[PDB]
Amino acid sequence: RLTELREDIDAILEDPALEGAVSGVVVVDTATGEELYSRDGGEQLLPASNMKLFTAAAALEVLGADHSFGTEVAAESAPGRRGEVQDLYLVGRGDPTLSAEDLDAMAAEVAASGVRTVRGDLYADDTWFDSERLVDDWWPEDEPYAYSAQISALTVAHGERFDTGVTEVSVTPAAEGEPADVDLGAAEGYAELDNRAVTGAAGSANTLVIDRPVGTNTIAVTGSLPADAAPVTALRTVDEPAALAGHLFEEALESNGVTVKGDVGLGGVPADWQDAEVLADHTSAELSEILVPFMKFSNNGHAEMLVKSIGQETAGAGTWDAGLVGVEEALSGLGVDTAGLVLNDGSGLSRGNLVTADTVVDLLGQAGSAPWAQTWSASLPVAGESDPFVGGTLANRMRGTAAEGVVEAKTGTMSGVSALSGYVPGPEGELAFSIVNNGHSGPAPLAVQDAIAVRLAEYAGHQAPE
Ligand SMILES: *[B-](O)(O)[C@@H](C)NS(C)(=O)=O
Ligand SMILES: [Mg+2]
Ligand SMILES: [Mg+2]
Repeated sequence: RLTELREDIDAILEDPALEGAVSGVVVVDTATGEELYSRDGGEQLLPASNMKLFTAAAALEVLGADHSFGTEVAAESAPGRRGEVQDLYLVGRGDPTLSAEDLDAMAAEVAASGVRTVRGDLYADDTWFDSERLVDDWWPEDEPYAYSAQISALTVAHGERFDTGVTEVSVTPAAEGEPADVDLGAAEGYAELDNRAVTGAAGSANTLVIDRPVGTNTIAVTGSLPADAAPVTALRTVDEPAALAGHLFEEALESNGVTVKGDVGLGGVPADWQDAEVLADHTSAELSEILVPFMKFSNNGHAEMLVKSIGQETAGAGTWDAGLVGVEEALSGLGVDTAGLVLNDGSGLSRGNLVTADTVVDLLGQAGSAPWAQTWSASLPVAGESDPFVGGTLANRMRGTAAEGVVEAKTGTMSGVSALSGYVPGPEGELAFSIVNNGHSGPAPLAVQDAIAVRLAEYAGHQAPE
């Protein structure tokens, strides 16, 4: 034993997929502190979504398991007799889990506090973070999509997954030759529609494109949708998230019995306002439980929002420059050697990132003994588990294997980058492992990742369900 593990993993790393790829592979037995397996442990590689490990362990350190985010709506005075306020300010403070149901409940409170007429304009105050929406090196072709959604203090989160800065577009088909019905979701009335899509014949080619062209707030829909096709739904981003949350809170007040007389725009509570009257407040879930949808489904928006939030705790600045340092700081303070690291964002979306595998293993050992260990461990995706909120990105992976409901790891994935790091808690020692793969030519070496992980599940003393 022990040497067998070497041959097994050595052989797994011979696949034709590893033509001209660099692969960092580090396995350590937490209990003994034994270096089970190490190959290119110090080599510097792009982590992709394994950067979320760092951002998450750091959000814990800096923000606390119990940290919650609050939204506030302000006017310059309380409503009196006539139930009239002037300008109304929707003031967000870094809430990643902010639904339209919450804006309703805040619009409910605005009415019940006595406002009936917002005589001035309704304003969106997301000044809590900087107005820098996208990291330096993200791609303009990524912009339209949930993972490249803009970063704001005031964002509307969709679904129970809390996908920020996006509206769900719906394209139901109609009759052959007729244009299809496009439904812009929450951003109805905020975003432009450029519907050029047509309903095609029955069982015909599906070539439907839902896009938002760069630097525009226009949802340009193209292509064709069959008459028989299952109605389509897809997440697209808006320009200026808070301006949408503005528009949506607009609708809420109109609904809750409040006439709004002026325009909706971006704006920060003016400095001349002395003693503001806060008409509605809200409170998110505690971070620890926000970690779940964030880590399970690999939420980018959450990652960056948390960073910039980290930049507010330590520096008073909703800024990447501010939070990234703070992140690096916390991990250092966690017992982590930051020699190998290079941080250009929270999510791992930036190609400006670098990690080594020894560094990830380093992180994992440290975080494991942290007073926040178990909610961190929990937030991580679990192998082969049908439940999305438990499976995460490992739901359809390693099913019916020694790694099923066992391996707690996190995945990292983008063009020519693939990664798996985490815990294999076995009877023969809680294993922590990292596998980082860069610059492969053909398919994703997900098979080589699972293979390693399943074998490690077996070494730990597990066996495949039958
Ligand atoms: B992560 O889940 O690898 C994330 C960065 N992936 S991506 C490229 O935004 O889809
Ligand atoms: Mg609307
Ligand atoms: Mg088992």
